[PDB]
Amino acid sequence: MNPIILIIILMTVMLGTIIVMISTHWLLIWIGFEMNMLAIIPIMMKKHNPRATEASTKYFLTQSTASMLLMMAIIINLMFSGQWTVMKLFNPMASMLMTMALAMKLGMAPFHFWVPEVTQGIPLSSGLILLTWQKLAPMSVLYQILPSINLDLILTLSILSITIGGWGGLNQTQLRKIMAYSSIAHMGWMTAVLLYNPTMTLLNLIIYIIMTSTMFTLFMANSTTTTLSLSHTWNKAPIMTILVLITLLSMGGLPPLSGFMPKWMIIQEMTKNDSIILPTLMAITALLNLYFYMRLTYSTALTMFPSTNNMKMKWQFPTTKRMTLLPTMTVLSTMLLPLTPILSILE
Amino acid sequence: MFMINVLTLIIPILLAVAFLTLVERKVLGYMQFRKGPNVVGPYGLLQPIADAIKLFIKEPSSISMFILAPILALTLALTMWIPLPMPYPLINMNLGVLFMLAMSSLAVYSILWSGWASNSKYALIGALRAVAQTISYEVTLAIILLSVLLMNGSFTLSTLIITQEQVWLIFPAWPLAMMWFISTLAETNRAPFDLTAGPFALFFMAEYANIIMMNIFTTTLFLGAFHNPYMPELYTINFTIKSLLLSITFLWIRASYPRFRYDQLMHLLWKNFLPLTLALCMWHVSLPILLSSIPPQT
Amino acid sequence: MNLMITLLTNFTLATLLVTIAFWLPPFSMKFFLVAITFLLFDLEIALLLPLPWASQTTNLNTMLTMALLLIFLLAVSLAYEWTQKGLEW
Amino acid sequence: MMTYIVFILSIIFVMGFVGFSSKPSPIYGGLGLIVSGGVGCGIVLNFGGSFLGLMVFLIYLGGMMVVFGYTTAMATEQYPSNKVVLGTFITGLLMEFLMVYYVLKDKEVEIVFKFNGMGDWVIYDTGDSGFFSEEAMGIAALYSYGTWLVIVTGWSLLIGVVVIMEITRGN
Amino acid sequence: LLQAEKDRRVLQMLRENLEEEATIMKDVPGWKVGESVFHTTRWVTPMMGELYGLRTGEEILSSTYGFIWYT
Amino acid sequence: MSLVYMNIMMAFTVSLTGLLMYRSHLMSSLLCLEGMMLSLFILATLMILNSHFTLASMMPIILLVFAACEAALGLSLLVMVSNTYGTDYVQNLNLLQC
Amino acid sequence: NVWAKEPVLVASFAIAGLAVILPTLSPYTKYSLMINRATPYNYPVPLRDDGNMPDVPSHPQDPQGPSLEWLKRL
Amino acid sequence: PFFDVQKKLGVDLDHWMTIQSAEQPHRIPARCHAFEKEWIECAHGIGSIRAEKECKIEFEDFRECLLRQKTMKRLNAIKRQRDKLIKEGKYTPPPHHSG
Amino acid sequence: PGIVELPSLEDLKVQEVKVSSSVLKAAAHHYGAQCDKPNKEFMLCRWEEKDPRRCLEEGKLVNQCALEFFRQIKRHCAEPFTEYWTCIDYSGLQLFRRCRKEQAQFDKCVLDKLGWVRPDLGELSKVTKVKTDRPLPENPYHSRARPEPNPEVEGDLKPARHGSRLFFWTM
Repeated sequence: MNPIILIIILMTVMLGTIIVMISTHWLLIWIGFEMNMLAIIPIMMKKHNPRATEASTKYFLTQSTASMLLMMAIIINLMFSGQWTVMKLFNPMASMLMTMALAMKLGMAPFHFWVPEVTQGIPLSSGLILLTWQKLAPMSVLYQILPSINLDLILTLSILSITIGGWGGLNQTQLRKIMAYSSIAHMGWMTAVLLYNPTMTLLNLIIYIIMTSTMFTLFMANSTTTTLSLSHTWNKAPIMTILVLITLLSMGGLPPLSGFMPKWMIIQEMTKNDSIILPTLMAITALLNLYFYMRLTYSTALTMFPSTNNMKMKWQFPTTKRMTLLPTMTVLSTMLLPLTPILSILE
Repeated sequence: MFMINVLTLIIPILLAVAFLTLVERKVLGYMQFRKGPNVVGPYGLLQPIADAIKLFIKEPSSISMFILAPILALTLALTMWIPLPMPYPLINMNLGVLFMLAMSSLAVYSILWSGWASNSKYALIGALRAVAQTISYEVTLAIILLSVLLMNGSFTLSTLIITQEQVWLIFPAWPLAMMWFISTLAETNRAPFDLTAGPFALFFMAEYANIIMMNIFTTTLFLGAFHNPYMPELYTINFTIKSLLLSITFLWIRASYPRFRYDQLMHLLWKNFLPLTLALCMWHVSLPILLSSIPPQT
Repeated sequence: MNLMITLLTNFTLATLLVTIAFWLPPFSMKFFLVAITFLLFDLEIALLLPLPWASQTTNLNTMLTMALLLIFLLAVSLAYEWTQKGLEW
Repeated sequence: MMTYIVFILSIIFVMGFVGFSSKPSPIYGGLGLIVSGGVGCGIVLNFGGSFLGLMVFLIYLGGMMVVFGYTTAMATEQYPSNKVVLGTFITGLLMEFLMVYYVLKDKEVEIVFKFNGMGDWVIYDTGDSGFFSEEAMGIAALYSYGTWLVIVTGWSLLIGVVVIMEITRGN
Repeated sequence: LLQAEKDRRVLQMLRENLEEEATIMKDVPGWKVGESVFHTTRWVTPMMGELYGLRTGEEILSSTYGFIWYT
Repeated sequence: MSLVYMNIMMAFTVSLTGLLMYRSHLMSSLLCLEGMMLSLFILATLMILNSHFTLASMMPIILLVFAACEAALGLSLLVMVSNTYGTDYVQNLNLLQC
Repeated sequence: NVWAKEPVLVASFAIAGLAVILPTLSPYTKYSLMINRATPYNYPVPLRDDGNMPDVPSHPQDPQGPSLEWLKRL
Repeated sequence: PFFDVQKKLGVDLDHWMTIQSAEQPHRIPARCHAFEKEWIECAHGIGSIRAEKECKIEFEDFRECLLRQKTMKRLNAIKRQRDKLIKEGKYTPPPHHSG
Repeated sequence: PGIVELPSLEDLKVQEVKVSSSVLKAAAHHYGAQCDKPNKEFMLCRWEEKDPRRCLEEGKLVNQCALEFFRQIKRHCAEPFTEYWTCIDYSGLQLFRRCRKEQAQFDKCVLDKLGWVRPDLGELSKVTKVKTDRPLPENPYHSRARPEPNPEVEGDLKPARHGSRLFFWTM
């Protein structure tokens, strides 16, 4: 765990993701997914508990079978019309198994069984880097091979993923599993609008990664895992709590706050197509996955739990961490309401 | 006449190995002050034939795996004299040197199978260590093979016997030859690189056929003779004489030097050979591109 | 089928020898570095080894440079574990 | 002793894959995968195949199952087999033999394809003048063309070395 | 010269195999007698089945499988 | 259609099921993954041979070296699992609950 | 000195350094590339003759075309 | 995101690994080289949908080149008819060795 | 759909120069020297129009040129060319360092009685001019013209129209 070695491994994460971005060849995309796996494994098990051991094992098996199924889809693609371009493919079977492999990759309701497990027993920096980069990786892929996908696959994945993230989530006590289930629901959202306009998908990717960076930066600012320590951080620091208030309500996506803008524009360009019952059922589920956000905000900032002392002893001592960039990213993530024609940034 | 070619290949391996055992026993005896075996049998050939039939007599895992280990060792020992270019090779294989190396790796498989088969003992942990010291040299031997065929075009080995007949390959690389020689010492698994149970005669047979395979391949690789065509007997006699002398020199080094320590063995291998191998091999890459003599693959 | 016939004859002779024989009567972590270290250097051997089949091309400077980068990268890895107490006991 | 030799070697290839995919003890599974890799290397050499299948054979049956037997031997013993393995092997042989019958004595069976039922000596090239044995120069690329590919491959190998030593307690 | 002999010989096999097909399929429904499977009238390289069909083992194994496992 | 491709794809599906269903040890599932790797190798290789796609023949060797270092990472994880427990079970993993 | 501390490693660095540097000066680099380029593997097709180019003889015995002679001249 | 480093910095790192008609080290074609060249020039300046509307002729030609699916279908029909009429037992064949 | 037309044996009843390839390799430089000027008619015909059933009469032309060359080497100098090919016959795959003395004797033969200097290495190279009686062909890949070019939207951009035309925030 030398800092030179960790800067090297961060450079490999960056390099694997950029190879996923720029390479028009399928083999190099598979190599990029593999190299990103190989780099993200020693980010986890930064400690040496068996928790991180089991977490990295489960994540290794899931990412490995995703990589193998992707290579299967590419080999079937060249058994059919065979060219090494990232283009509109020429097989329902190959695109079928490829979307299933990407569902293994980014997590869907068929394939979400590893996510709260691997996100619980790890440090939060590892959870941040895995969530941000491993959900940024398939978006380039979908953004380039949208025109040859049977829509029922991704639609069933999206519906079922958002309703599993709605139902699973109202019972948990760990913040890591809360953020994991939220990642499940929002990746279902950001995958749902693929075959109509990928602009909404990419912009929602931007907004969600900014939100998760702010959230996990706040939870780096206090080594907390349950609501109890969150109330203790209320009793030692007030401004963290109003940050939790505003950011959690933006994760709820409420119209004066910036998190509603990726929802609302998705509803716009999904309901200019004349299917209505499916977007409003998905928006009912987006109502449904706000309860745990709200009770979390209750137990942090708005209700006040009693506390044990020695926080008096902590009061002489500053909250003297350094942040990567917390406040700038927070006010970007929350006060971004009148910047709706910044949708036009893409093309 | 193909099965008769098979007979002429695999019949003399038994007499060859048994007479190699008497030669190494007599030459160890003369390196020591021991005449013999010469009492029972004229110059002791009856002594190895009685060794073979006696070790067949003197006989009392998971019977499947217990058979699967020596059957693999013995079928490799049989099937791996095929592309040997004693003047006209048996099958003119387009590539056979990596075939040699892959079947050496299969010999490592058979050793690991017997190591699991030795029935759950500190013996088998020592056998796993023997697997480790065996596998620790196929890196260096393959990279040296790559360098010594890098001056030789391709794997085809008859083009090698064309390139050798002008001057011997010992002069373009003598220290690389000595390092490959030490690698063959380590891969053949005898003294000073030791150590570590039935059938003893068949395992005995497999190891000595491995050593004869490496000896004939060594005498092939780094020397030769002027090959006058339409009489293969000339090159056959001269190559056989020099393979005899090389095998005698190999036993002669097997006789007289103490064994190594295991951590000395690994430390010696990695931190003494392996940067030196890399420097010699990058030099063998950089040489023909600067001397305007790259070998013409057909 | 030539190699198949040779394999058949050697296998049947091996079975005849074995039937004549047998029908006529807790670990170390430091062990684990060796196997994977061996395998990764064998992988870089697999990267190096198509060079003598390749050495007759026009773009020879590119060949020489990428060959240098391959051997130098193998040297960087070996010197890394060399300095950082890897192959020690 | 007949013409469908590629087909029969493919049959024994699937036989071996079933023979270790019925979940035995893992060293017997490694034995089965060694036999399966041997017959698959025989398949690719019987398409000729003279270069590449025997070429990467050293890495797979020269490098992989050795290390699998290594890490299987030093892990545990599994000294007791079970009826589930034999039942799964019989069901795999059932699927194999049923496909054999409905392909050999019939026309076609389609998962989503159209498998024309005959042993494929055809298609095959019409003896065209290579003289360089296409596999040879094919894998003998990467040095006049392959700039980026060897760079990222060696990068991943270097990272694999440092990853293995770190996780197995770097330094 | 080997190119010219090869082309003349494969055209001879094609003429003989069209004679074969003109003999054998006199009763089948459908079946235009000389269908190329493709659309554009260009010369396609044959697939060794059109060159050597119904040979039953010997010459096909010599012309295809001989280089693969001989010498 | 080259009928051998049918049984190699069937062999892939059998190796895939042997990857996914597994009861006792991780080594068996990882070995079935290695056999699946071999299956993809052989299938793409026979494609390139009979198709004479001679230009980019990098696929079999590069597929195998990359999925090889994948398998090496998997063996590292299994050795870590066997160290922090007594066995390498599919069981003894109910901690870090779901 | 620095020599016999780790002597085989220093010797390897020396021979590897000259193996790196030695391509930067040689009297046979361009000769090597011309000899390698001057070997016809692919078959030379003819063409529709020319529009009177100062090259390309009819009989290849005629030395009007650009050909090699230093193959025999060492 | 499809970045334009490939089209911007000019280094064509992957514009040779892609399909054929690029210069092989020894310049040989594959089985479907002309069909590749014709299909690619049919679908160059095309937004991939009227490629499916219009270049379907060359697309199906290229696919039956790459597979010979209906070719082996017709050949197996020939073989089955040959098998049933040699079970019938007519004309001990002078396609081979004789006339 | 599209049937073909294939030519009969009306032109495929032609005697061949059926010698072995070893003696033909022994006659490489000389047969390439005097003859093989109008076989590049056949070569140009084939590499422009890739049709066999097109350039076959020039196949007869090169066949009778080789027959002419073989009768000329048979009748005239000499007989120890027979000795030369039976010298180079049993040397596995033939080189030209193998039977050098009889090669020099055959050189002295052909130089003293006819001429025919061996071309220097590597003159049997060097892409060579040829003109024909036929005109050079057209559109040999039988396809139509490329159907629809993209209508290239031209004209410089107008300024912004009514701001954004989203729900509000004009300008």
